[PDB]
Formats: sequence, structure tokens, C-alpha cells
Amino acid sequence: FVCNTCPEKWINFQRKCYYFGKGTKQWVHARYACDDMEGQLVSIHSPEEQDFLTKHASHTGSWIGLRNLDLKGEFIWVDGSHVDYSNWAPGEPTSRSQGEACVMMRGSGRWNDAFCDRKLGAWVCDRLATCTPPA
Repeated sequence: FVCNTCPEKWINFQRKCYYFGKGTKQWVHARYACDDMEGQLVSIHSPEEQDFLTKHASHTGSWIGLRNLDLKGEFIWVDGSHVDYSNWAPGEPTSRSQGEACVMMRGSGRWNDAFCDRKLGAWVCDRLATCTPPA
């Protein structure tokens, strides 16, 4: 069981593929853009995964798959999974009480809560890597 094959223009890390996309998008349109590529906005679940993303991240910032779902107060990844790993900037997301709901990744890799209608130049998609057959 060796799964590290990724489509063209995707970078592998462990058992996932990652797409570092470009072009100005609001969070909801970045979300559609990943769905359109048979993926989804990235979910982050370890220090190791964050390291990898931080290395390939855009300095101008980028959308990730975490949002304050239906403004209920709890942050959930687009794939349905809960927050275990977190890499918040200092004070975040408590200092964000003016209606910020969508989470972006800075150049430093740190997460900050943003207004969902903010237009960012970058956004990250993920998906499972495919495996080479028992050959």
C-alpha cells in the first residue's frame, strides 16, 4: 500500500495531494474552485502538515478549508472534520468578533479569521493521493 501519486500540477505530502492555486477569489469562490478540481479547500491536522503548507504558502495570504459554520461559534473544516490541530495567530479567533467567519493562512503559516467576502490572491486545495497497484 503505497499512496503518493498526485495529478498534474499537484504536490504530494504523505498520503495527500495539494494544489496551491492563484487568482483573486472570495472564500466561497475558492471553495467552488477546489470542488471543481475534484478536491476541496485544504484541511490541516498536524504540525507536520502545517510545516509543508507553510513552505509552499503564498506571502500575500491564502484561503483554507476552515470556517465558523453557520456563525454558530464553532470552526469546522469543509470536509466535516473537527478542529484538533490549530495554528492560530496570537489572539485569534477571539479578537475577531465583528463578523469574520472564514479562515485564511498568512505567509508565516499562521491562521487568521477573515470576512468571507475578502478577495485573496491565493487558495489551497487537497485530495487523497492515489496508490500504485501490487506490481
